Amino acid sequence: SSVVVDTNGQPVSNGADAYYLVPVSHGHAGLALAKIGNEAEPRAVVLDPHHRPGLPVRFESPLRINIIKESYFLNIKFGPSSSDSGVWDVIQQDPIGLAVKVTDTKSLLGPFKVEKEGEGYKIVYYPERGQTGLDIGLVHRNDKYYLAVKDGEPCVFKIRKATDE
Amino acid sequence: IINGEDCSPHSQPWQAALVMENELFCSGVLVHPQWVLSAAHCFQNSYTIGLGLHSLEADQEPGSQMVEASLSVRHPEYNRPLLANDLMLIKLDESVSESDTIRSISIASQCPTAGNSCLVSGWGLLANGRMPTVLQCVNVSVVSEEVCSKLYDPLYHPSMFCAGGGQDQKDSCNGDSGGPLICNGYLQGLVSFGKAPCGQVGVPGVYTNLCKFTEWIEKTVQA
Repeated sequence: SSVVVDTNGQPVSNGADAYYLVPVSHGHAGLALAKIGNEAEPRAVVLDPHHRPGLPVRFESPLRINIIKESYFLNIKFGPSSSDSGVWDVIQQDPIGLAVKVTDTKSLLGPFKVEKEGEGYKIVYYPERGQTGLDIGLVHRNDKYYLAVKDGEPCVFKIRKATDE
Repeated sequence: IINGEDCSPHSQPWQAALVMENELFCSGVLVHPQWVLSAAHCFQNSYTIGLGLHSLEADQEPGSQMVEASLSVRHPEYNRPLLANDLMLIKLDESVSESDTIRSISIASQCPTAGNSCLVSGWGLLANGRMPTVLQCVNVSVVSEEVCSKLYDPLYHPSMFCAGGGQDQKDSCNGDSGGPLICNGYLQGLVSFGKAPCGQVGVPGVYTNLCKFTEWIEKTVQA
């Protein structure tokens, strides 16, 4: 039923536009890529307090609508629309647990949803496109915040349209 | 609509526009004087619906109506399974007088025919990222139950069918949801989903297969 709206009260578009996920608490931090430890390239999604734009995202549904409802399964991804290099998934990766990493690959139905939580929105992962959802929150290690499942400790975002770009 | 052109004004008079604070998000089809049919995924609590439009400005269109609707009945099987049974019936506040700019359409009884060229219409994004000023139209051909399960398993439900993925890259885009696909004068489908981006070479869009839903639509609209 429920439409996701940007910081101006305007519907979040389906892929057409890009938005900054702006932490309500961690205003400073902005999204970025990083290694968790010592693997060959940095695929793990984090909030880095030392980057104050961050890389904005695009939310996609296969449904031919030009807005996003809180009830839609989404793909979240960085980069432009054409591109599938920056597509969020949840991969097991000790020490962090269930982390958000990018692949250059994509399912038709993404595994996430955007739900209201107090001041703004949280991202929620749905194991096996099932009925129960796990909040994405943060793990502080190596001087940044790694996005990962932390049911009940969601990281809350307002969504700022990038029409700066 | 990707790689269509402007529709002939008032040529698709069963077309309904779903707008939200003046901004279109979905289309519907008038299938009875009090009932617009659209995409169950297009659900809102209240609708403002344009009838008899071409440009999306009422005043600039003589014969145009902006009706309101408080009421919609999603198929009881919607999103079970996922993306399936994607249809709902919006009851209008008041029934409305057919004119020449505004007319109901019968829904198809038989199932779509592989190879059949059909017309799709709406106000959703063009090839170039921009929204069209006037209603658009394109011809897409039905593909086969097989090429549609191949392209879309394990989410293909026999309550969908696929069309387009010609060489010339004709398709539905964002904002064309719940608009019509006309085969041989009848309403055969509504705009539902497809791969993203729109207009992938050899990639058809999925359409709610309305031949499945005639007894539910009849039986609902009489009550």
